[PDB]
Amino acid sequence: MKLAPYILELLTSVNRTNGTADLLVPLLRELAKGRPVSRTTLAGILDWPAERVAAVLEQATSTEYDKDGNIIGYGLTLRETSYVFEIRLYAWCALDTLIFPALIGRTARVSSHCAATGAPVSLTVSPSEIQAVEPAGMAVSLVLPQEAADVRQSFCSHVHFFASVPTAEDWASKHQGLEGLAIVSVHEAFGLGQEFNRHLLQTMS
Repeated sequence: MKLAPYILELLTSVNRTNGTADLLVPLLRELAKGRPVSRTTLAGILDWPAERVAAVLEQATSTEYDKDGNIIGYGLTLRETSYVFEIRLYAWCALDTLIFPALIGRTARVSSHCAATGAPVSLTVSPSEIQAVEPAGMAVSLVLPQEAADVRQSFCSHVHFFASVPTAEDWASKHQGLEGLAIVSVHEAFGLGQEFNRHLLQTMS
């Protein structure tokens, strides 16, 4: 798997803080209800002390909070982005939309616009496959996650959908200052997501 460096670095962003992996799925599953999630609700769901819940979250600097300090964004978010994820929620980046359905056990209708051209793109993402990929040649950009950097800025903001591989490569050609920038087909990107989830689940206690 020549996408192994991306999977390794993705999992690295999770495995480091002892609890992050075990907090992730429960949090996504809640956020998927479409409402803000309090630290005490989360703590109850995880059967953790609040101090532990707060520790893990403190490491996740990109976490989005509402006016009451309820969590509203952690990969999956209630606040509008370029990546629509209907089960109408939003995701931080293209790869998120490919990974989450398996983790939350739902099929999502995903839509966005090509980063290079603005053209509409959509697909349906289930826990096991992607279907109704429009356009058929849809592509995704990847960068290598940068350890300890803000994940939303260093990774998510560079991980897009494109109308086609050639269109994405043209775009990539003008952005070579990004670390480990790579263009893959959306089907390749989904497979990377599957590898990520398969490992993530093993590391969950």
